[PDB]
Amino acid sequence: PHRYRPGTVALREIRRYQKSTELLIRKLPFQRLVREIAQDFKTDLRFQSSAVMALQEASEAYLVALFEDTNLCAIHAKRVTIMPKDIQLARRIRGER
Amino acid sequence: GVMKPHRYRPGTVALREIRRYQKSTELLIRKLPFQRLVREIAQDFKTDLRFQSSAVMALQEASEAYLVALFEDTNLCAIHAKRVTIMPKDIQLARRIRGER
Amino acid sequence: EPDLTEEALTKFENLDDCIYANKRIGTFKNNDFMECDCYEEFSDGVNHACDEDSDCINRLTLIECVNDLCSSCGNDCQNQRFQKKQYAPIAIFKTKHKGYGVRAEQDIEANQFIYEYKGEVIEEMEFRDRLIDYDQRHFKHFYFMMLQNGEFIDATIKGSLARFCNHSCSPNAYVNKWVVKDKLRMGIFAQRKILKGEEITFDYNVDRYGAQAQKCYCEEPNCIGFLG
Amino acid sequence: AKTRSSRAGLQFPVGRVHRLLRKGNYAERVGAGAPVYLAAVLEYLTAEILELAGNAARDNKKTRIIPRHLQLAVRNDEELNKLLGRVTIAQGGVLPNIQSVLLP
Amino acid sequence: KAKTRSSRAGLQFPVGRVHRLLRKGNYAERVGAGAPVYLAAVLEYLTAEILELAGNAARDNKKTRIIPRHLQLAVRNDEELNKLLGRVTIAQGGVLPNIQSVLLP
Amino acid sequence: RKESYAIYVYKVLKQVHPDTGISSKAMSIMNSFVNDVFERIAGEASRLAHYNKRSTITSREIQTAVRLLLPGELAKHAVSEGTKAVTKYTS
Amino acid sequence: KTRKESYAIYVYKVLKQVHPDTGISSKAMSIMNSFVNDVFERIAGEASRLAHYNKRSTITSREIQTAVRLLLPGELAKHAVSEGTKAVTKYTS
Amino acid sequence: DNIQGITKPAIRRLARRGGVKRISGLIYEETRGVLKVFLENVIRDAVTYTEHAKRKTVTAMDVVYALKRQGRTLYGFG
Amino acid sequence: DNIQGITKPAIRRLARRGGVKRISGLIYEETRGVLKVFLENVIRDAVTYTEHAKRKTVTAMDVVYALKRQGRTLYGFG
DNA sequence: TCGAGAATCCCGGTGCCGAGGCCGCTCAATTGGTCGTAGACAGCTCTAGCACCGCTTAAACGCACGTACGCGCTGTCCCCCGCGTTTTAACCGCCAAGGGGATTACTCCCTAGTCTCCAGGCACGTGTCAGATATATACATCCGA
DNA sequence: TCGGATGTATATATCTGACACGTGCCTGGAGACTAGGGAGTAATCCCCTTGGCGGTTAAAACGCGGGGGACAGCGCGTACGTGCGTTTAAGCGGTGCTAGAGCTGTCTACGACCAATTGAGCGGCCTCGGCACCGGGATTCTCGA
Ligand SMILES: C[S@@+](CC[C@H](N)C(=O)[O-])C[C@H]1O[C@@H](n2cnc3c(N)ncnc32)[C@H](O)[C@@H]1O
Ligand SMILES: [Zn+2]
Ligand SMILES: [Zn+2]
Ligand SMILES: [Zn+2]
Repeated sequence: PHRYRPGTVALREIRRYQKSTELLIRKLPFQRLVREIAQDFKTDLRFQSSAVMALQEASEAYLVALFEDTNLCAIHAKRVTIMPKDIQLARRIRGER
Repeated sequence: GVMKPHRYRPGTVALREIRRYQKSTELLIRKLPFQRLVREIAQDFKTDLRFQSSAVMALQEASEAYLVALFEDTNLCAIHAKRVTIMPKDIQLARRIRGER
Repeated sequence: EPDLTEEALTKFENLDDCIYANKRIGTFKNNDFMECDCYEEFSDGVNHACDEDSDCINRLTLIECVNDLCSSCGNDCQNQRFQKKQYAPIAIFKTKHKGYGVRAEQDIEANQFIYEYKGEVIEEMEFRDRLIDYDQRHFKHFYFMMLQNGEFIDATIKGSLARFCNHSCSPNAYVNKWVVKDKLRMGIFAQRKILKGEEITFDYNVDRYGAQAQKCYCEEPNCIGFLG
Repeated sequence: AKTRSSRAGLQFPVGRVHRLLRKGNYAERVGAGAPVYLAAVLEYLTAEILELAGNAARDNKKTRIIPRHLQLAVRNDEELNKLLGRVTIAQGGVLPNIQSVLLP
Repeated sequence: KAKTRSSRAGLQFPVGRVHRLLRKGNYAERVGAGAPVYLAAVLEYLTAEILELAGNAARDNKKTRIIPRHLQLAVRNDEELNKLLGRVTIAQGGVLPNIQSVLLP
Repeated sequence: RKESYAIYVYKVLKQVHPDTGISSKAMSIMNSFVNDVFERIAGEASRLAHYNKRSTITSREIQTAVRLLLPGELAKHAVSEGTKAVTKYTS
Repeated sequence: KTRKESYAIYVYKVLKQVHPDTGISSKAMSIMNSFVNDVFERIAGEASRLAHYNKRSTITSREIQTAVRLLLPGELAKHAVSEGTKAVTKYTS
Repeated sequence: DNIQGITKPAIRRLARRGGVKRISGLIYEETRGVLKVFLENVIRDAVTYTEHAKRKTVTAMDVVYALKRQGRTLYGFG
Repeated sequence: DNIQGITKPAIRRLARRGGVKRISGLIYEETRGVLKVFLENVIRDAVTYTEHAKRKTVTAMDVVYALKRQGRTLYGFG
């Protein structure tokens, strides 16, 4: 009957994934997603091994840079929980949609 | 005496001015204090300069659009904060999300 | 009895259009006709475009809608309550000690137009002489109204039916201002649901400076005793 | 002496565009169909901008195109607002809009 | 003998390669003589300025080789290098450790 | 002398809307627009010609620059009008 | 096959001069090469724009100095201009 | 249907790297939509460069040029 | 003190153009600071172009080129 | 105000693969000389920029008044987090076919450069209708006497 | 009733206004001709891409208790709205002077260009050391008492 208060494991994961630098999205589902949404532009394509890695690094950096501003919007709204209106605000101030 | 029954509620004249300055397209800052400000901040970079008129007009037309876009994004921040009044923390949030600071 | 209305039509001079002592009078200083944004037009039946519980920016900004200038809206609107003179049934009845107070005829709901205050428009340099001769001729009441910082509204000789209403410290009516083709016109709405047989009163907030301090006969538990 | 623009069937000039491609130091060699193609693209874009500006001018009963009409014609289209995203047009103003949480 | 312009100007980055890239980059018709020397000096100063902070981070994290994590830390811990490389994603670098003050108890 | 595009915008305007005019400030805005779009397409075509180790800007390079710079619906009509103009010129 | 030119050995010499005992991997060297190429293209494009605006044909050291002054922020631009001026002065005499 | 391959514990790890303490339940579909739009734009530009190059293999340099047009400037790949 | 020339009913007028209904009292000094930082960042590049062009007058094309470097293309002065 | 319990770092042994050094080989940087033209400098013109001054009047400021909303506080309920169990496909290792990217050689035809001819757009004067403006007299419209 | 002063405004005849048309011209665009070098095309080689299959387990999926934060409502009071008189300096004309932008000539020096040379830098092949990985013990933070 040993349990932690909710938040401690969350801060531990924040420290762990801000210390470690590695891939977070798995390689084969991301590669299948890239190939599936690449079938809509040209049939019978061919991909290298490093292009998928470059796409995954760019997507990871874009998503982390989005969630940082989203968390800042959630803090400015006097909340801790992130709602998708914070995502919409962070993408609308930046100039995307 | 003269009875005085009328007084405008706060908000009606404000929305009327919003419609007025969203319909009209003109200069909103006075020209000579803006020119004195530009010359004073340009004295610190190079002594004994000289300006045209179209350069100062280009500076003013840039500053107008910059400040109007800043107040639009700041009003969006204040609406997201479940308020109507704009605070300077909304300005700081807009400048930090935009990438200026 | 409604015969007092027919007597009052013989007392003063009733009018239907606004008159002025000068053509250049103090009006709204920015004339470019801010129009609305509603595109609805029910021209076959009844125009339900500019009505309450809607998004009419001219109604929310207190701006009259003009027929031959407001495009993409229609030809007739329910916001047009001054040019069409969509008035209320009125009956001038007697009071105890106030005089001839206007008492309501039927049930008037909240935020509903009753009758437009009309009359002459006078200049302050002429208003000084009007105050002097109306004071020395010893008239029983005063029938004036503030329009701007230097322009007043007279309704003694040439007035309307809204010049009779008395003062009370627990009112059921309020007065707004409207811009009707570069004209500042008055108007009396309703605060609450006015029932049958109730005298329609409103706050004067008069700032008098003469040699007479009148009294009030409202006798409600919110009064003071003086007039401003 | 037929002009090259009359041979191409366009209204924008072609030899001026070829001279600007040879002058601006973009490459060592310039082809023959590139100024015709680029003049056609510029003519189509200019015709689209002037068509929407004429529509915005007829929407206010005017006989002359003003930068306010240019601002409205750019900002009321989806693709032209994406093309001219961070471009400021002088004496143009902004689009009239009022938020829904501000109305009483 | 036959000296080089890099040894003549006292620099470590090459001068003939930069001059060839200026002549073949389609920037102008004519290229001066002091411009590749000046640009090689600027590039050498920027390379030394970033490798100083990279080596300081590698010494402070008790390592020897410089990895993209140390490059990311050396760029993002400086002010003017972060202002210069503001729209640059460095691969295998990660982010800075930063927890907001309203989240931790 | 001073080169501009002030008469060609007149020629396009008299074909798209005959009963109208245009001022001088709007003409300056249109000239700045034509110059900006010209410089962006020329720079994109120069980079596309440099990336393939070639020294010649062709209609294929300009078409690739148009498809990279303009959005979805507008670039298709631009490619169609440009291909029609090249076909009429080579016919 | 085909010779591939890179800035690896020169950044390695700068690293061995600025630190006596410090190594570097291949990925960090690729990032350094891409950084040198990016700053080279930025300064060369800005100098080309400066030479085109003034109706010139020759890119001298003045256009490179003005491009460095426009592109590098604050204190770094002053030291870059000083080191480049020292290098041009040493190359002249 | 490979957009569901971006699992729930992966967006959670991306948020923990971003610094998020608590995540709601409507974040994941919006995150998948944003990722889909961004990847469609970058893959559209990369396939445009590949079709211009008259090839069939999408190299890493096409991806670097597609990110350079967007303003990303990825270092480390060519 | 020419920064006080940006008066109180001018920032309010800019906010009324921007669609602002109600304004606090700590907005004006922040707006003056933002305008001063932006104008210094543009005037520095304009004076740099003027010093490079061997002139002593700051023309409009230098301002247009500075705004082009800032990422804000201005039409109507070229 | 603290002891079980779970992470977390220090230290030591194993080990393995990749940064660095060495050597051979093409090739582009270097040096020398010739030659074509880019702009450095001096000079002349003339034009907007700066400075000053008088007049008018529209915008800013200080103060009075008030009322509407920002924020502190309390309840509540619901939904996301920590933990345990079950499933499942990702990572790795391995082999096999093959298809297109890079290279080399050959051939061709497209465009830069040159010369001559000529006509088209840029200034430079004229002409507009929209928007007003100097006499003046009918049509009323009042102000003494 | 009689004498005297006045707003409106079209008949007649005039003063800006920013754009919309007849000519002079000269400088840039168009028509042949030649040479050569960039570009198109066929063949070859291999090496990187794609596809299949088996074993293992880290990680994804699924329930379940609960507790802490998002959301709804109430009350306080202050601070930012509207208005009025006062003050202040922003427009708006007119004149004067001049530093400095803009346009021409001379020709000196600085970079383009080609041939020979050789030291400089890219590529293949060891090699030993620094960081990857695992086991044991001491250290540090958590949470119900
Ligand atoms: C309805 S009108 C005149 C009333 C009545 N018809 C008369 O002839 O006296 C408004 C006037 O009534 C007067 N009045 C208003 N409230 C009053 C009151 N409570 N008691 C007595 N007179 C009042 C005001 O002075 C105002 O001038
Ligand atoms: Zn309406
Ligand atoms: Zn209406
Ligand atoms: Zn009373």
